[PDB]
Amino acid sequence: GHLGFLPRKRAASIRARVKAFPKDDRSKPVALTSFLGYKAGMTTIVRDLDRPGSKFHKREVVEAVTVVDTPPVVVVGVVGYVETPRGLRSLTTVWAEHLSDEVKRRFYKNWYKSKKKAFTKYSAKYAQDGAGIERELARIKKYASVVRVLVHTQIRKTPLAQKKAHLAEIQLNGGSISEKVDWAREHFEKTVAVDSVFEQNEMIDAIAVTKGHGQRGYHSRTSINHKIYRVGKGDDEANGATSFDRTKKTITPMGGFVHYGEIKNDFIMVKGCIPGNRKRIVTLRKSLYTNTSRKALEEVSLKWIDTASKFGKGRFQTPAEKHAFMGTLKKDL
Amino acid sequence: RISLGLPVGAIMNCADNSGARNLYIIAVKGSGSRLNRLPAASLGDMVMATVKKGKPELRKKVMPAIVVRQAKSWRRRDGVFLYFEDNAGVIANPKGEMKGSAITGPVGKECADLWPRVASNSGVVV
Amino acid sequence: MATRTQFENSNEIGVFSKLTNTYCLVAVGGSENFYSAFEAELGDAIPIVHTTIAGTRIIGRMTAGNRRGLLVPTQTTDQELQHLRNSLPDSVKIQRVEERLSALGNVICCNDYVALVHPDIDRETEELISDVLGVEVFRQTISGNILVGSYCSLSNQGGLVHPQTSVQDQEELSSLLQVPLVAGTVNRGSSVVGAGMVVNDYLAVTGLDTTAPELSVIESIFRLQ
Amino acid sequence: MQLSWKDIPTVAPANDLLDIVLNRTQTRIRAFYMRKVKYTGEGFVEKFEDILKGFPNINDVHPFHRDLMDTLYEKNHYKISLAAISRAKSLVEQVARDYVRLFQCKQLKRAALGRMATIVKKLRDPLAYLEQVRQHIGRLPSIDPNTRTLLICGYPNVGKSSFLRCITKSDVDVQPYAFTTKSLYVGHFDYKYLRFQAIDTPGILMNNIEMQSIYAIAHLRSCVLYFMDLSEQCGFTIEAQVKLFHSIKPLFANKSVMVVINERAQLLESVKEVPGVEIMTSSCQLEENVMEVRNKACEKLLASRTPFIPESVKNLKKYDPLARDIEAENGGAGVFNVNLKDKYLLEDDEWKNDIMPEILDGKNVYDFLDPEIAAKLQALEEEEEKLENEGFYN
RNA sequence: UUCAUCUAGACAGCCGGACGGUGCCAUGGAAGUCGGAACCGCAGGAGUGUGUAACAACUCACCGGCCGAAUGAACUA
RNA sequence: AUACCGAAGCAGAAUUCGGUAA
RNA sequence: GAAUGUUACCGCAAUAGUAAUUGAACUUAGUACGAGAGGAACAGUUCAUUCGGAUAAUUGGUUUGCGGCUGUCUGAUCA
RNA sequence: UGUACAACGGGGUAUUGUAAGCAGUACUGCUGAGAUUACCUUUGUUGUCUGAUUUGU
Repeated sequence: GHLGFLPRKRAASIRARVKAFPKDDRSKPVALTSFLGYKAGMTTIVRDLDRPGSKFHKREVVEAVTVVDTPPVVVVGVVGYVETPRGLRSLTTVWAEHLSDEVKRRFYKNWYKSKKKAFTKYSAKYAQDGAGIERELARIKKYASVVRVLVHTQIRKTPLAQKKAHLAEIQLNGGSISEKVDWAREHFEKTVAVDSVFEQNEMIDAIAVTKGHGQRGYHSRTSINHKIYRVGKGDDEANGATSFDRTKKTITPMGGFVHYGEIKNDFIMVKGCIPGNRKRIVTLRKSLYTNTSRKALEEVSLKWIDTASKFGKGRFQTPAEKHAFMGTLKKDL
Repeated sequence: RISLGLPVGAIMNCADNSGARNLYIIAVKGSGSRLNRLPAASLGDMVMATVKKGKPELRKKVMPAIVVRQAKSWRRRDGVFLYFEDNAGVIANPKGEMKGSAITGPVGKECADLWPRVASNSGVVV
Repeated sequence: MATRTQFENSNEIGVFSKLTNTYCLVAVGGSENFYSAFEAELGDAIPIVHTTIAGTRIIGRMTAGNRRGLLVPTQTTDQELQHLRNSLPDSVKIQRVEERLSALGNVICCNDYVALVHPDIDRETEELISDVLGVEVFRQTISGNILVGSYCSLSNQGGLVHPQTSVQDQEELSSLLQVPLVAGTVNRGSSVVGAGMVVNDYLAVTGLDTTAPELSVIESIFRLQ
Repeated sequence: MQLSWKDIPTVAPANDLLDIVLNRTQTRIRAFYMRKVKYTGEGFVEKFEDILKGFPNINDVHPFHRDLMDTLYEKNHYKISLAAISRAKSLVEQVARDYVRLFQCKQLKRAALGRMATIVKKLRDPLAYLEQVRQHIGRLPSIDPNTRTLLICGYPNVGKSSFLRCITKSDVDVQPYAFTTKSLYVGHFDYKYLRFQAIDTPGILMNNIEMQSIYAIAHLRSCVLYFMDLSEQCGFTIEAQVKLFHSIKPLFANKSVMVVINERAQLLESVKEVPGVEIMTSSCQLEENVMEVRNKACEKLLASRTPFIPESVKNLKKYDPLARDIEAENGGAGVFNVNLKDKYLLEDDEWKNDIMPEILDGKNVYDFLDPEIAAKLQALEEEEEKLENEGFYN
């Protein structure tokens, strides 16, 4: 057994705690250092191997790729940090004036029984000329060194019975922390898309809690060197609008995703599998730095995508395939 | 990834006109760190076999043998998962100079590409 | 005229490529040494098609044809066939063949005049070859080997048979095929002369290990010089 | 075995051999001493066996090699050193078998080393001789007796030094003195598509070198090309050279002899007295005469539906130094991928990106895909519209 | 602590002289310097090493222009 | 447990030795 | 899972467990070397084996649910 | 007290290949049928939406 991955004690929460960020680039424009989303099932994808010298070089090759259910990231605040001899410390936290019901639920377990006195008087302080809630920005500018944005996911968009919001801190790539806080404030209550941070062929890393076998499993894990193959937009239609297979369909498997994960929002395709099963929230990061190897730098296309259901063994790809061979079906037509 | 299917000593069929009828895989090369679990042959693998039925030169003397078929369903990166007639092999020197002047039956694409001379001596592919 | 090459430190020159008087076919990979010779001897007078057959690197042994056209086996993929049709000019035909055996180069020896095929060739395929290639088809048993193309090589100007070919067979076939025949070797005595070299009526390529006497014999028999 | 030699292991006489084992190796006390003896003795035996096996024996190889070793090193000493090494190994085995057969136990192990050192250290002189001969035998040329060979003999530095250099690839000093070429020289050249080897020797003027050359000439089948000069190179008169050539007369005639020469032309008649020799003028600083001599030596040793050629095919001229240049400009071949688009002969300049759907959600597109199916499109479609007058669902 | 050098120039360090008869066996080259056996004419070995087939050329030990007083070798602790 | 240094008449391949280190 | 303010959310980390591992192919190669066979090499690329984490794209030992097969029988086929 | 919770049959999904009968020509058209469907789905109807304890510088 691995010595580093011991003891095997289970994680304390579904969300995996991120404790490392890709340094701090003082020259890059302001951008998010990571992304948050939810994990769906898995599928299959094939692409052309442009890698030189490979056995399957310049040939179509099948690769296993998972699908991450990514809801839009709506900013709710930002957190500043200051260097100290006792380690990094969060000097001040601020919020985006207004908070959705899902965000308020995160602070409540018996939400229905509670009088729902969530963020309210704080908004009353904001409901004026600003003063303290505006001087906090100046205080952050004066002393802060690294600023982490505070965002939550649109859980109600995800097909999850649990409507409680999930929130985590994300560091800002850009320098000039004044610009960091200015951009964060301007983005208060705004919605951020995947294209604003990640991009196709980027070697992102995945971190999440492992599957529980029902103590084996249910522990946080980090997987690095995973290449994105296509930015997905499940809000629209015809997600399979690739250059090949001009018979546009949807990435959703027949009858919906197995067990759970009926995609109804943005999604992303990532090379290989991801730790943990569906219904688990997964955070994405740029993998610190980008390797210069062809396996990490080369860009890839996409073609065949499997759509047959897995509620059994799998056969039918689309409902329109059932005709001709079955003759008459008086029960239906 | 190389599986652990066919073990040492499998009396696989012979598909060459050298006069051999069966190939007993007495020895398998490439057995390095795969301890505890016995090695296994595979398509295009470097293995040696002794012809059970044949002349004395091929009895008690171990010579390399190249496997051209496996019968057992195998995974492929191309996305195909079919299988064909049966497992087969040929007797050749370590450099691939097959003694048999002709080869019968299909030859796996996995081994044909990595053994140019073996493929050249075979007509049926896949 | 004959060239020297060592594809990826290998010796089977003809396995990874096929050549005719009007077009050239070569395998694909990472090494450029093998592709260098074709440009050196011809530059771009004929299309040097970098292509694979059925996803295999044994393109030379998997394809048979002559100046009048080319044909590919069943296992060739739809993408392969489409890109081959988009690689060859309209003046050159392309054909697909359905049969149990697939290695056309190992099954059929093709020249500009007469095509030699495996004796078990089906009637349909036997008659099909003549139309596209415009050549006669006669079953052949060179050297008493059922797989004539697995080791033999026959250019339009002659025929370099593998060393296992008997003298009587060469004498019988020289006056029947109307072409000269000589038994020799390549790659410093390799018996598979059909894999270690490619030869036509003006161009030839041989492995690095090929000795001077073999090169001279190949040049003289085929009337290159 | 190999005509040349270099794989022979090296020998480090005296302290080095002892250390190689001492440093490696360095009632349970008795067992530990037994284990130590079972390792030191085995190491010594392995070293002795490696020394014996690696070093070839004078009389165990080809008689020509035996003679060559005899004339280079000391004949008797070569066998004496081997006998001494064998005796040392036997004594080591005897010592090991003797042992095989606190205050008191402390002295048990000492005797083994005390006697192994006595056995071994005394072999320094034979070991020194072995090491000395190892260096000389590890660089012997390829004096192959089987392949056709030619030799040259005569007075040293009469222009002979440059003859082999100008006949085949070789570097020979032309400095004039007793023997500029102290040892044998070998050169390889190809004729008639078969290998020919040229070898040279200083000459004969006794000394160990003279006997070595004489025995090499006699044992081998190589022809001897005696060297002379029409001019007076080296300063020796024609009579002295003729007498020296006659000195080699008793054993040179059976090798298909020739003579190469750089009132003057009349005195050479004495050289022609031997019917077997052939004499011709030549020079060591030019190519035509040496090549003629080489060709003559090789000749002497030899006895010991119509074709289709397009005009464009012959129009292009062979390139004079390529894919190497293209991929080199592209930053490498193995590190660079192959390219298809825009290279292969596209059917047309319009559809540069045919993407073949190759999927029908149940079957491959190519199962029925075909071009110019417009006529079928205006006929088959009527089957899905004529249902009004029938209805196949019934 | 013993011996030695003593502005008749201590020791380190630069430049020069380092010659003559001249040598025999190995003869193939060996002349100081691969190996046989050990003089002296006037600060200098028939030679401590480098190196050439060997002379060739540098050299240390010995002296000279040279520097301006402690210094070189072994011991006692 | 593997390799890193210096040496061998170590041309290359290849080999041995003194130190580091398990 | 017990206690310092009640409760809960997001964070820092004193501290401790450490992880990778071996072979193979191209190009530098028939290059430097070298009479000759034989054959360097850095760097740039492509794979698997030893071991570790993952998930089921596929495979694999692994809802009597759909087709029918036997017996006691409802009388009689439908059960 | 809003498609908030949950029942359903439907719909997709997975599975099977000629079921109950009737057309007699000693198995033939309905009939690749009916069918279940603890995975997704909850579209219309329909039911529920109110309890005990404790905490508090």
